[PDB]
Amino acid sequence: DVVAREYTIHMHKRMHGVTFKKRAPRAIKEIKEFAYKAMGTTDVRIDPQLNKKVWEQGVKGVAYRLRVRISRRRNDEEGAKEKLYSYVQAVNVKNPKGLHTVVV
Amino acid sequence: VRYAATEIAPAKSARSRGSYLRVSFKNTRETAQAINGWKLQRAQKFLENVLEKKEAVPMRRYAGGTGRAAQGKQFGVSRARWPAKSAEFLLGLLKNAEANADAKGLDTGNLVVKHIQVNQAPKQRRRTYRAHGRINPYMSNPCHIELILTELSSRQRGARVRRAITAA
Amino acid sequence: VNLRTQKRLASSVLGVGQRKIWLDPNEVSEISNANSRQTIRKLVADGLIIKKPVTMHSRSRARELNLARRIGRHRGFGKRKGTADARMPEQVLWM
Amino acid sequence: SHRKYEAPRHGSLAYLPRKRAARHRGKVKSFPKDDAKKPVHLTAAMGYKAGMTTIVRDLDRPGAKAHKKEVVEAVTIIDTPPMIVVGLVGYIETPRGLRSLTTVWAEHLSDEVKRRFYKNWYKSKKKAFTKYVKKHSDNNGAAITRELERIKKYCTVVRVLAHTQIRKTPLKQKKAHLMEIQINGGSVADKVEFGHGLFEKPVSIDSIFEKDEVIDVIAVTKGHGFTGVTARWGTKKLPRKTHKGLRKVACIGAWHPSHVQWTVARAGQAGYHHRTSVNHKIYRIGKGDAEDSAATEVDVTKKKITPMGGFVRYGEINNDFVMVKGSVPGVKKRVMTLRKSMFVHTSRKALEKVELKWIDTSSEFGHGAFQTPAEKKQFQGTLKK
RNA sequence: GAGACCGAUAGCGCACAAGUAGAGUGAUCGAAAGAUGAAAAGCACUUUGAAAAGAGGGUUAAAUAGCACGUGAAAUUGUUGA
RNA sequence: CGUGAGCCCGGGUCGAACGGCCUCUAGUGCAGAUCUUGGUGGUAGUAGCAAAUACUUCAAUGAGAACUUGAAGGACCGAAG
RNA sequence: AUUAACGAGAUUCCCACUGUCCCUAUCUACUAUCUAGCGAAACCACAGCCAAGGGAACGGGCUUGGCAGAAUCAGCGGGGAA
Ligand SMILES: [Mg+2]
Ligand SMILES: [Mg+2]
Ligand SMILES: [Mg+2]
Ligand SMILES: [Mg+2]
Ligand SMILES: [Mg+2]
Ligand SMILES: [Mg+2]
Ligand SMILES: [Mg+2]
Ligand SMILES: [Mg+2]
Ligand SMILES: [Mg+2]
Ligand SMILES: [Mg+2]
Ligand SMILES: [Mg+2]
Ligand SMILES: [Mg+2]
Ligand SMILES: [Mg+2]
Ligand SMILES: [Mg+2]
Ligand SMILES: [Mg+2]
Ligand SMILES: [Mg+2]
Ligand SMILES: [Mg+2]
Ligand SMILES: [Mg+2]
Ligand SMILES: [Mg+2]
Ligand SMILES: [Mg+2]
Ligand SMILES: [Mg+2]
Ligand SMILES: [Mg+2]
Ligand SMILES: [Mg+2]
Ligand SMILES: [Mg+2]
Ligand SMILES: [Mg+2]
Repeated sequence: DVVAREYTIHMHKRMHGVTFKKRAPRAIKEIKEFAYKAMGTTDVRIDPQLNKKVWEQGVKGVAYRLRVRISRRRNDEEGAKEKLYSYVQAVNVKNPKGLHTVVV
Repeated sequence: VRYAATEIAPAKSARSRGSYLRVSFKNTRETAQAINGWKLQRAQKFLENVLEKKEAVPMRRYAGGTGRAAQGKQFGVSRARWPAKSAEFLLGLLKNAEANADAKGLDTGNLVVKHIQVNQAPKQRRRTYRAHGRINPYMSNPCHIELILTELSSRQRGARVRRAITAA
Repeated sequence: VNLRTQKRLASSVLGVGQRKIWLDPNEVSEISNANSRQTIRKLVADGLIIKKPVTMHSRSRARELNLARRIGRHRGFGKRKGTADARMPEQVLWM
Repeated sequence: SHRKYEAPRHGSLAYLPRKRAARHRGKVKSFPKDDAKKPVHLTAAMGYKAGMTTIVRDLDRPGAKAHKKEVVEAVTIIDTPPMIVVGLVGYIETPRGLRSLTTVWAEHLSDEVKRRFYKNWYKSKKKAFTKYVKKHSDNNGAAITRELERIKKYCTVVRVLAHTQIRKTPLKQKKAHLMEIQINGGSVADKVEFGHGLFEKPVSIDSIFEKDEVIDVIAVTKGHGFTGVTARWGTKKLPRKTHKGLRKVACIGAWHPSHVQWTVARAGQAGYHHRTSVNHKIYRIGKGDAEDSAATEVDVTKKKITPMGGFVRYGEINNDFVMVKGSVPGVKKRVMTLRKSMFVHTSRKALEKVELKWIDTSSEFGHGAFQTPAEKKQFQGTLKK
């Protein structure tokens, strides 16, 4: 069904040891992998603003924690119509520490 | 157009010829050998999973220096691969053959891939440039892929007579 | 659509490089029909094609250092790399 | 000499082939000689490596330099929850070796045992030993009685089927490690009644081993993967001018024999080998219920054996444990086999009666300086928390 | 005008848009390449495919002659059978 | 069938010429010559496709998009570029 | 014959310095590695387990023994008088 939740991704433990010039590209991949493990949808779109947030400090500097809003939606016509797709947005919070999972 | 079977009557079967396809012959021969003898629906689904790396084509004859996989345990081999280009061409032929069967009125649900072979095609010419000013060939290995869908002595005689009489 | 010739035409009309040309992403269908320079400059007046401002290169940090140099700051032996004759020739001093 | 300057061989020929062990649980290749005068007793046990720590004790060795001085020495902590006995195996002696004649299983086997018999326990029907329990029930268990009579009359070696309680350890594994332990001791009749009475009854490490016993520890060493010649065999590194690689053996054989020999160092697998480390003295057999497991008669602090912040990558210890001197093969969380010594000890060091003086409980996650949270609070005063 | 000549790796380098294409600064060097069918009658139309094509269907004495075209060996390869 | 080089017949494909016997004639018999020309293998789906720092998100086009296009972000050349 | 200055010239010693070494260990990037696509070449009598004997006097084949169980992946540099 359609459900939206706010998530905190402890991105620091996913980027541990990752080669520089690959950290920011892998952060996009790990967000897609994170969205799949949460909402069970293989089709994950990422908001362009969240792309800016990940790429904010260059390719090596990625935030230790990211507060995102994963919203599982319904595919209308494109491709497999009955499928569900997940849309990940960015939560504009300056204190991503100390938050739990919140259903929106 | 003549197929290698010539014993399958083209009245209760479906065919798709396929010719001069620029896909690896070695990869397509191994992909077709897995499909050989399967149900049409199973074979179509199997090739769909190969495209998504869900299940793998076992490499048996042309498997020198390749790598192992755990998805080769289904066929009992150690070496397996996922020839996406070969499986994508074969899906076009299976779809074409199934289309012909439907036009002829054949029952699609009980079709079986009974004959499928892959023959080599005339190679294509390209060059590669090596050290010290040498030039070597850079050859493609295309193929043709045809496919058919179906669903006493006197003493012995005297002994036999005695045997019948004596036996109860 | 392909708009490589649109940024080339817009760059020449506006007098700047192709890196400073902005074509509206929501109007690419109508921009793609701008095959002539007269049509390109019509879009500029309409507002679909916009010249981006130059990237800022501020100098005040250099000005602050020069002002501090005037009052004697950042002048010690640890900030001198050339010889005294290179920093102030005696030929000029005598002159 | 045709070998200009000669040196001893690199490596041991007695540990080949240096390949991955065919097992993950250490195997008791041989059990002690089974004197028939001593009372019946088990000879082996299984625990899990928790980690290492250091102790201080007063040495006692007349004639040594440190005859009555304090020595700092490392020990290994093995977590040993009590084992359950679930079976009895009889062995007969044949001109082809020892042969397992029959096996007797007690009823009511726990799921920890039953998981050892599946690879996909989660989706199975768990039918293991479902039809077997009828042997204990039907005919007043006459089927089991016949098998017990067979073991007494025929078999000359009796073993129990052991069972770990991995659910009591801080490991994500739910499969229990099953084992055969030989009942060394009296007559064959005594061994069967000893093993039969032990069915489904937990056996603590306290009974098997004593405080000052010298034991052997059997485990699979730490794996290193595919490693080169210098790491596997410790050969001399080649000069830095070498063209095609430095960490290699230069001559891998003469012209004749025209073969690469088995005695020449080659790259391959290192670690994950089965090893039997012998002559390890026990220092303490702690209790899982006591709140002062690390407390001695000199250091009277009521502190447990778990260091501050827990053992690194293992967890806490809430069961019985064995403190063994020195290091042992394997890694943390690895199941390890403890076996009684097969030798006779006459050295003063082996016969030495140890008495601990202090046990370190500072954190191993860093340069920990405090042995208990209470001591940390008095030294540091009050914080912002 | 002829031949006890050669017959497409032969006979002139050239049976063909051959001293051509191509190589070399240049002097010069210099190939490969013949054959559907009596007649294009060179596959209308339907269907699957994005398309190349495939399957039906039709031309022909023959497509086991489809312009990759007289016959179609071997090396080498695929399927089936033993 | 013949000791043999070879000859003959049956079955399949093919479509325009061919053979025996007696003499005459020769550019007349191949396993090799690092033989000549053309074609084809194993090796082998192998070696490999690793210098010049680096790409990511959305949308459109399209049967199909890492290397098409627009927007956004991140970078490089750094005026002897 | 001797020579100040000069020398990517040859040689010896001393100071400093350092993984050259005692004696190795560890880290990073790109490969190697696995996958999708693409895809060669050298070489090739036939092939590919040894010991001894004899032999053109150092055998993969012979003789007498030892033995010997499908198919494979990553390394390796003894042999193939490669
Ligand atoms: Mg690392
Ligand atoms: Mg390889
Ligand atoms: Mg090999
Ligand atoms: Mg060149
Ligand atoms: Mg002057
Ligand atoms: Mg020597
Ligand atoms: Mg060198
Ligand atoms: Mg004909
Ligand atoms: Mg014909
Ligand atoms: Mg032909
Ligand atoms: Mg043939
Ligand atoms: Mg004719
Ligand atoms: Mg001749
Ligand atoms: Mg000839
Ligand atoms: Mg020949
Ligand atoms: Mg030759
Ligand atoms: Mg490769
Ligand atoms: Mg390279
Ligand atoms: Mg200049
Ligand atoms: Mg030999
Ligand atoms: Mg030889
Ligand atoms: Mg002989
Ligand atoms: Mg022999
Ligand atoms: Mg060699
Ligand atoms: Mg090598």
